[PDB]
Amino acid sequence: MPMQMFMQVYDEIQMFLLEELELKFDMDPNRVRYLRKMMDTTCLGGKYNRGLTVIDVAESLLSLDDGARRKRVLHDACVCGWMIEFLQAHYLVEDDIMDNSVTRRGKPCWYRHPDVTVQCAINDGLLLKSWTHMMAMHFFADRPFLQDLLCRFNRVDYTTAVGQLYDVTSMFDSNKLDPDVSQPTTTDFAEFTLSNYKRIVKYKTAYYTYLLPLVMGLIVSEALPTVDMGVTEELAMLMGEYFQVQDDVMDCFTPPERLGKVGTDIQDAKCSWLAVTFLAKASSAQVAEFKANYGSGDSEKVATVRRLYEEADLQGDYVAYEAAVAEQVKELIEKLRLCSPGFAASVETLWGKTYKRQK
Amino acid sequence: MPMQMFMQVYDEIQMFLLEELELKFDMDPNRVRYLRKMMDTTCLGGKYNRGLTVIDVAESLLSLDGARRKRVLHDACVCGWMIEFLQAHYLVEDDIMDNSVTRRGKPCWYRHPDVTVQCAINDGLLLKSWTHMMAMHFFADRPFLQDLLCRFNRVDYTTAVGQLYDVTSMFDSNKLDPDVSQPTTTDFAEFTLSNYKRIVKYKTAYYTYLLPLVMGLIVSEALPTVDMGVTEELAMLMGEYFQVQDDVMDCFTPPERLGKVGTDIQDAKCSWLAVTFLAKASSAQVAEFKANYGSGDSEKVATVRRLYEEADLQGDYVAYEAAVAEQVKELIEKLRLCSPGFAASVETLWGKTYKRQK
Ligand SMILES: Cc1cccnc1NC(P(=O)(O)O)P(=O)(O)O
Ligand SMILES: Cc1cccnc1NC(P(=O)(O)O)P(=O)(O)O
Ligand SMILES: [Mg+2]
Ligand SMILES: [Mg+2]
Ligand SMILES: [Mg+2]
Ligand SMILES: [Mg+2]
Ligand SMILES: [Mg+2]
Ligand SMILES: [Mg+2]
Repeated sequence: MPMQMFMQVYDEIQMFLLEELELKFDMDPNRVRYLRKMMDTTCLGGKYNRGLTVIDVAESLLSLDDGARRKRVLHDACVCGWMIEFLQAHYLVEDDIMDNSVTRRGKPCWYRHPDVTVQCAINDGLLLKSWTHMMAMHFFADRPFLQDLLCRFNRVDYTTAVGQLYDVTSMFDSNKLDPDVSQPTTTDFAEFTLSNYKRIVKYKTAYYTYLLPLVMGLIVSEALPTVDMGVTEELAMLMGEYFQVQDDVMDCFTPPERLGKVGTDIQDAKCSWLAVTFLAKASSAQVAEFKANYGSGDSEKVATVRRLYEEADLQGDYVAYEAAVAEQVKELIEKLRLCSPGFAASVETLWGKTYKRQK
Repeated sequence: MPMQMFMQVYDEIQMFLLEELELKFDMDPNRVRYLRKMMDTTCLGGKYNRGLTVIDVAESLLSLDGARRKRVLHDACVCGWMIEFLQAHYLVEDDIMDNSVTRRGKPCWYRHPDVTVQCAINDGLLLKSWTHMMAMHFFADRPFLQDLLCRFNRVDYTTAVGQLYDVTSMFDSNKLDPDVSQPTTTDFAEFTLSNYKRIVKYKTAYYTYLLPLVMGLIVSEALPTVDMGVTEELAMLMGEYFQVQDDVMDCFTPPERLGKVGTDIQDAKCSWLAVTFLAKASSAQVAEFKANYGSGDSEKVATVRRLYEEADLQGDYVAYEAAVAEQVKELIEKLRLCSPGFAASVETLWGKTYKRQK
């Protein structure tokens, strides 16, 4: 039922967008066709956890009529959800190019589609981000919360890009970070710290994936200040670290057929939670071997790293992390429940879609 | 001296942005230092035609204390930097997309020795995000904020649509199908003046010409005072002409006054020369062109160039420039009538544009 409406508003947004191109940007049928397929492939097919969370938070918070408010709040909530989903899609397009990924949810990455050029794809991602602004101005022009909704959505958008910078520079010794001088992979790996990993992940995932759907849902239902923000943020940061940690773990141990891609972070020499947790507990013998084998397509060198990760019980460390998170999450949600029982419950519902996710 | 304050506010903008990163986004001196270089390299060293035009429009309009002047002109330099940062964002992405080698005589951002393409794509995105950040900082209490950012974004969006037109313009559009490959078009039935006009209008004209005038107007609190249909006609014609000039220079300006060796031939770009050549050419000429366009072999590239040379494209260009100058003159008068002050600032903008050497 949340799914049924979400999906109608998708059609609504697409129609306004594609038509506005036809009417005011002199676009031809062919490019409109190009763009409708780009939009569908890039924005549809996922679980819509971010987008659906807005609707769910908005519904929860209604309690504070023909049902005319209800109809308007829930429709705004779907628009907002699509804003966050189109933001994800923009990033996905750019991130797959940047991470030189091959597939995503069983389909070739967008820039790997037979008829999509690498150059057109960069600009396709840019289109996605702009559509967020376009749809928002179309639906919300006469909303009092406009300026505040967009101010936060743009801060979150920026935080995610800062996060991407962290991620994409966490393999070179930062003291040697310099545009005007060539530089290779950190052969010492001394920056692969839990501390630095938590920073990468807070900024690249947690803000847009966990804080923004909560905050947007609150805004459209006009309940932003009914909620302890500090505790809400603690939650989002914590749920968002765990999610990313899950992404990292699944990237190594989850079979392609369930992951939607032949996972590569090892290959990519990525600063993952597995890398860093391994490096901190690991012996000198283990560490040298790992250094000898991380960041290489060779099937046996990446399977060495996998044996090492197993040897060192990273799977059990994960069970231990997940358990700490769950209790930290339980305690925070109850502090929320005191004054925000409707909201705590929608966060619960978000935690449910996250904790031990199959994805 | 408009340049002097323009650079002062750049520092202010910079200082707020980098300090917000260390204070609120847990950044370290190394990445901050990387981001200061990136911001400098990509945002400075140009002519600042877009940015300075905002200031000039706002100066031309503060008659219709003597310290509202101070505030309106400070607003106007922020706006100018929003538009230059917007440019810079697109140059970062465009040079990767267009696979270019230098810009203004340095290696393009993504060719810098220790910048990856991977990181440069995201650098581009940082640029765009900064336009929003700087604006919320200086303008949050300013009542024109919603209108300013609304149009700014519309122009951003039009620039990106134009880039789509540019980048899909060497393939037959009937066959645009994400799921099937298709090589460069062998018939160029769509290198037309028509299609050229559309690329250029959206990708250049709006952010380069309209947006600087529009933002100057908004911080002057004088937008409804001008004939927008006319202002728009002007920006579109002025913008088309500029890009025509960009295309011609790409082929005929010697790398060193240009600041790069040109890419439009080898990319098989729908340039103004390509479409103006194709429209007047014999069939022999068309076949020779067809055997040589979208190629890096340097004597095919000087064949193509000699085809253009020997089809008199400079007389065609001189006649276009004259017909553009003439229509510019007319439109500036229709606008001078009710908006005397604004016309002048549009005329100064045209003066920075008409037969530009730099
Ligand atoms: C697409 C994206 C946005 C923000 C954070 N991560 C993202 N991608 C993930 P992917 O979905 O695993 O590519 P990664 O960070 O592992 O490349
Ligand atoms: C960067 C850019 C933005 C808008 C229009 N043109 C741009 N670049 C130009 P360049 O500056 O000539 O690369 P082109 O259109 O020829 O690639
Ligand atoms: Mg990534
Ligand atoms: Mg990726
Ligand atoms: Mg991953
Ligand atoms: Mg280009
Ligand atoms: Mg270029
Ligand atoms: Mg050019």
